[PDB]
Amino acid sequence: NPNYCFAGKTSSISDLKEVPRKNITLIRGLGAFGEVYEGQVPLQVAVKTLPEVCSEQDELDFLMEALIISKFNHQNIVRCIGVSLQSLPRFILMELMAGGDLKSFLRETRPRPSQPSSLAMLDLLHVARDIACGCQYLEENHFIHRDIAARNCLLTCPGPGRVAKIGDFGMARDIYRGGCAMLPVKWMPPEAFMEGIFTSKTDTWSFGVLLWEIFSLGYMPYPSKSNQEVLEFVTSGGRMDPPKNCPGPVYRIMTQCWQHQPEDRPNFAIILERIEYCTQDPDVINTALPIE
Ligand SMILES: C[C@@H](Oc1cc(-c2cnn(C3CCNCC3)c2)cnc1N)c1c(Cl)ccc(F)c1Cl
Repeated sequence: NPNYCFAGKTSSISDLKEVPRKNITLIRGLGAFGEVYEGQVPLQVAVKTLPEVCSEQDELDFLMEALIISKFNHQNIVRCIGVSLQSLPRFILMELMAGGDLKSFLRETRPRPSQPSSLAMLDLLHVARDIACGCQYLEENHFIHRDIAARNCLLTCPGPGRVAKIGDFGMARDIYRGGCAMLPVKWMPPEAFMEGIFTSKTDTWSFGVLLWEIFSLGYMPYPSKSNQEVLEFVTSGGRMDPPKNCPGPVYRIMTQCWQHQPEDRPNFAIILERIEYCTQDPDVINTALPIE
């Protein structure tokens, strides 16, 4: 059984909370490798499954995922309730995030003539703050996520009291121990996709892209550009334009996250400070989002 180290503390498969399989009931499904279900332990959970038809590396990958999420402890990182590894198919049990992933949420909850006031600027700033808080936790514990993106964040509920959390750590899992075409190039800084150099400032760049995703209400970054076109564009100093109706102060946080030199990019303490200032500024939060 592989070991995992986080914050200088080492854990093993023996440290995972094994929940008896008889206590777990699948309720309903919720494309990638494996399925996800809503389940009950009652305690409502999301259940990630490992296909019984998998390789040894798929097994090790699944195990490492369990170890990684079980060792985080922060309000903006999805909780792991436990695992069921002693029966097949193997399960990882997670906090049920009823709002689903952030990208889907943004696309489905866009303001529309039918839902004219579904979202406001403050909703978006709160999501940004939530994920930046999770990112700050990761930074201060020296963990590099490597794929901070809307598709990897989840919401606790659809409604106004929603909290956003980081939910998928597959890329970090892969690196901890795929192909070029699967690399999240549109979320990666130049030194990452060029030299394979990752630091805390890697996630700062990606967070800038997430911010663009949030304020675009769920558009794919770099509209109309392929991965290689983005690589060349960003390497040459190109950056995305502001999302439709994006307040200047918010776009300015994006452009600071996308500084070419990692040393010139803000850490997450500074990002949080700037997001908070935006939330205080009436001219920002009184700005109307586009209606489709
Ligand atoms: C592994 C899986 O986990 C969950 C998915 C979901 C989820 C996905 N979709 N939905 C919908 C269920 C029906 N109502 C709308 C949301 C809920 C909730 N909690 C989870 N822990 C997951 C998925 Cl599927 C996508 C992105 C993520 F970051 C994660 Cl971590």
